[PDB]
Amino acid sequence: ASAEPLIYVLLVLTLALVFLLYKLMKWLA
Amino acid sequence: ASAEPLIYVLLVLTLALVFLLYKLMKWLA
Repeated sequence: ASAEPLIYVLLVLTLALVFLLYKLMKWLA
Repeated sequence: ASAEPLIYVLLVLTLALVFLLYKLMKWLA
């Protein structure tokens, strides 16, 4: 057991937020 | 009611993930 898998987890959760930002930008444009 | 407050929400949730990345980097260094 290590913290190494959290590299993946934090990558994909941050990508989720970025994707939400993209959609919010479109909805506000 | 609008989507505008989600600008703040997405900003601070993404910042939370960035802060986690900082700590993970330190713990793995």
